[PDB]
Amino acid sequence: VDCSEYPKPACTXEYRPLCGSDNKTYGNKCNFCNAVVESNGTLTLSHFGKC
Amino acid sequence: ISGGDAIYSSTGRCSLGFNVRSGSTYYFLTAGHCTDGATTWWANSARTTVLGTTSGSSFPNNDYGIVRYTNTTIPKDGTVGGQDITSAANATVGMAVTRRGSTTGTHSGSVTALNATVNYGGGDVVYGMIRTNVCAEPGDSGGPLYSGTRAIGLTSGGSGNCSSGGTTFFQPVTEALVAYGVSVY
Repeated sequence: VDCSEYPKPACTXEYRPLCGSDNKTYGNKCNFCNAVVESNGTLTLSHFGKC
Repeated sequence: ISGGDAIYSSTGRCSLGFNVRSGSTYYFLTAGHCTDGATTWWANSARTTVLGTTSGSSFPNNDYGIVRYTNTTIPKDGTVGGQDITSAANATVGMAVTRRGSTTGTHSGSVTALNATVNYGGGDVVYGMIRTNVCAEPGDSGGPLYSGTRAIGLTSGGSGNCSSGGTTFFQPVTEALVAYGVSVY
């Protein structure tokens, strides 16, 4: 997952979970990538699927 | 199964929009971004209860898709949860609406604008969208937007969340009904 094209003003949604380094399950890639941006690049991907 | 219930494709989970029909043929509407590249649809994560197969998909530009029921025994309620739906209508600014989704359940709000353009990126732009102040979260895609017994739209996307509040865009359902020659019941 690359969050280069972020942030995005909106996301579709569908549920395809990712697990962030904050132990939070992100609903989809767009949600995850917007959060990485919001964290100013500190949040990272832990693994695919729910935490 | 009814509007707002979970639906699974090979890729992920979305929500059923509305149960519709044409003659004696039953289908269900959902988001186009969910039907895009999906063939078979199941009622459970285990994929043991088949619903049907994708018959049409329109995304981006629009955001709607339709799935033909192949499962002959599953109840196909013309409702959203327990809310009966008897007709479809056009959204208006200031209209009080309600959304139901498989992740967040039922949330209400109002229509704040019409004909909005939403850019999901990568050339995925949708037009003519209904803007509202209703929240929605991943898994809620394709769920119904209704007002009383009237079907209004299909959940397409948004920002924010149900805790802090957010903005959600919906695809007018009237356009989908006409495109497929189907009707709610």
